[PDB]
Amino acid sequence: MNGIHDTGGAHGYGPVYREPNEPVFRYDWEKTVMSLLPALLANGNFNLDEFRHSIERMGPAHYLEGTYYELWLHVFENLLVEKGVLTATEVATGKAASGKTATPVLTPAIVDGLLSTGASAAREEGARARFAVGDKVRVLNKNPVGHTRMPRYTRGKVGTVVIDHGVFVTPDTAAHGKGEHPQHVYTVSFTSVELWGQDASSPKDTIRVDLWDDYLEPA
Amino acid sequence: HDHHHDGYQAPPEDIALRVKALESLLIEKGLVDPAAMDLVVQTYEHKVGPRNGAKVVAKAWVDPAYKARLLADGTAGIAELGFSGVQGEDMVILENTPAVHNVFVCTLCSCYPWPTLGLPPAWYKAAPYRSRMVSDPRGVLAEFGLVIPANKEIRVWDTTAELRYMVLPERPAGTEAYSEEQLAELVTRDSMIGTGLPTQP
Ligand SMILES: [Co+3]
Repeated sequence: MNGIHDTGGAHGYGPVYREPNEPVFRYDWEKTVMSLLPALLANGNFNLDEFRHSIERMGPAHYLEGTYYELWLHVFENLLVEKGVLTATEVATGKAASGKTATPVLTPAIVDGLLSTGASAAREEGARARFAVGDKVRVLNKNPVGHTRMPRYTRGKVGTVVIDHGVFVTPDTAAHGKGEHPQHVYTVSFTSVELWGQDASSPKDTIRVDLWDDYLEPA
Repeated sequence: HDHHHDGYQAPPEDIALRVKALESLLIEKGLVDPAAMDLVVQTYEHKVGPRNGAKVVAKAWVDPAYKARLLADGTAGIAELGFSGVQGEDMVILENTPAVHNVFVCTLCSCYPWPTLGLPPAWYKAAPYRSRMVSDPRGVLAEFGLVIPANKEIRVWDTTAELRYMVLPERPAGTEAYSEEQLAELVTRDSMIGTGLPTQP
């Protein structure tokens, strides 16, 4: 999705301001929002790819103006409705339609073990690797309206495979109920000049990006 | 000149009420357990943060065999010090050297190694850092007081997949015979993102 979240290479966002001595949570409401994510993922109410794409689909001004955990709050209020877990009315009123019909999967007894374990996207088997480290590759020019992880700034550009990480779930399909379609993910190295041109670049600098096998073709 | 889109802008005045309403709803429906949620918050407020990564770095500095294991398998390496899990399932450690300065970003969102660095600060997840780090890293680093030599390569890693990166910064000169603990005190969060260097004694 060619949305406002795809920031790489954009101008006009200004200085990187940083708060001195920033706490983990700057407001109490942020603690609630942050802790809801693992709870809802544990339920299987949605997967992380769907979660990312839900944020991608929010209004561009909303995305810009919202502080970080407002983006998450948006997902909970909207993706849960899209998935049929909550109704629009429940969300608007804050009042359940019919009592405690579910049971939380994330319980106090399993919090530590679940957070210490996580859920790797690595998979045992998937499409064979077409590329080896050292191969020159070009990123395909694709412009899906749905979820993808090839940033706009890389499309059509030529880089060098520098790491093959092995097999992983494909977010483009997993975000849209089309399965995991596991395939190789590579780190691909691009020169500053290749990405940004002669003027806007520095001779030494390189940008590495992690890209799925079928995002690429031989250069 | 207010903050507008740098991550530190003011939230809506009614945000806490909205959040409370959603929380009550999800609890009433039986979707979430508030006691478990409190444990998640305690975990990221008090238990998981950059002191973890700093221990990893200090150990790699004093123990070349550990450093080698860590660079070969980041996840297994950090697990040796008891660090693991959510948003660090598949870790890759980036060794800075006199020839290469590494730094990472997530241009598409906020991806960051929680088990060793904790939750990211607001600037890391905001558009100024995300947009500019892949195009003008030297200009961004300068804003942090860090000037990389012109002849030193900067490698910017965009965290676009489910690998998570952490930088193993270079050990400061003049720290002969420091214990792991004294070395760890020098290792800042910025030094492990690549946006700063370890404290110089
Ligand atoms: Co991200």
